[PDB]
Amino acid sequence: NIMMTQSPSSLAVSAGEKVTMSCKSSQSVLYSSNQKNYLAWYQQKPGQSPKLLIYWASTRESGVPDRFTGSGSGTDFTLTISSVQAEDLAVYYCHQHLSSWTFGGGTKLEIKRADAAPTVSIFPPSSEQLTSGGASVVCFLNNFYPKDINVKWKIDGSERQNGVLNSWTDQDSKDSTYSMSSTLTLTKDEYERHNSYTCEATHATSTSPIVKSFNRNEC
Amino acid sequence: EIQLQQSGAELVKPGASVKISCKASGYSFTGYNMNWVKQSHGKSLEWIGKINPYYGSTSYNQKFKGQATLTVDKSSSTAYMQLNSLTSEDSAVYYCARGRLRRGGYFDYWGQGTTLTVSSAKTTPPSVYPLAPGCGDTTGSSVTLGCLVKGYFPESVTVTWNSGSLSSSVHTFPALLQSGLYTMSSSVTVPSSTWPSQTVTCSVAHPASSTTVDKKLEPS
Repeated sequence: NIMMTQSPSSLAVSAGEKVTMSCKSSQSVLYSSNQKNYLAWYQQKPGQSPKLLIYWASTRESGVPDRFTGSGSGTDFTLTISSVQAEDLAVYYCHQHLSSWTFGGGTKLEIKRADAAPTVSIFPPSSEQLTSGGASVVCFLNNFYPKDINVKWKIDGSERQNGVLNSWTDQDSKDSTYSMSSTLTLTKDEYERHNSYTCEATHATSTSPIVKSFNRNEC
Repeated sequence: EIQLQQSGAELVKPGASVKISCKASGYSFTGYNMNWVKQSHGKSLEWIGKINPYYGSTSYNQKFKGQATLTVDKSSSTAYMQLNSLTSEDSAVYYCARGRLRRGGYFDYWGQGTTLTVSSAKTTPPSVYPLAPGCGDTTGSSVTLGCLVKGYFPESVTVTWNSGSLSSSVHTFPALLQSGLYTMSSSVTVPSSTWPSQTVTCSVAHPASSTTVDKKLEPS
């Protein structure tokens, strides 16, 4: 058939940088009879369906910002974003429609920005959950950068990473930050035999964490 | 404005069939091909097949030819994709997409997607826990509250915050699967001058289990 290969698989740049991503087809997608390249580009933002950006290799779809330019011919194609904006984080796919319909594997565009400390919030298990024999301790780390933050749980001053469920949001399309939730799963018995519970957040870069704590014995 | 409105998320068992709909509006339904596309979690897009609504003529990716059936109803301008003999590898998001036949057939408008889960795991309602700060805590100019939504299946769920006339910042944390059950959480941040004075409620709808739970956040 016709296979589409995209590169790079992912890249990160700061707002204001130019990016060129590539798409190669295993056969020519230039239709002999009208000399059009049957090559399209799609943008797929978090939680959304793909959206058409470019068709016939180089024609911008109505409504699409001028910073997106498609180029190339035959087997060799590129999509350029002249100056990346925060809202451009997405997976970008190329597509051919000359011989059946196939898609590339995608290029994931992430945004770089200045480091940002998380706003950290810790929550004791609710009495509702406790009466039921479970104890989930939740910590939110909101609006931080970069993505790869470390979360550590300390119980009575000593670490436990056993039983921790971590979930990151997709990057924010406006301020380029991430947020994550960290849930410490304990049995009620485990919870009731310790008192101090601490969630610590540290950039891999430093040794200055943000900590939030509570005591079970208090309230 | 063109809209392609797909049916809601489905959970079906291995070996069973499913029929997903795509209702078209804002253009000549009969004028344009309707395509279907699979996206597995991981994210490669694969074309499944297409139908020409005027004739009812179809064309399929040979990888899907045997299990997929495309039809239309031109009384409701709706396209359908039926998939039969389902397996877990068929769990994916499915899209309908309009094709531009006379420009070579690229896709120009997409539906919102329909999530298909193929599994023998049982439909299970969520437990909902409100997350309020402890009595030992303090807050600055803002306060963050949360909702933990635990132990439900299948994935389709909506967590809605009502903070009344307050403006808020919400974060929704993607669900994680454990033992065939999902757990997710959501946070809401409002000014500290406004909570607990004003009511903040987490509303959780899980259609599959006919569950709608509302939990008001109360000071500890």
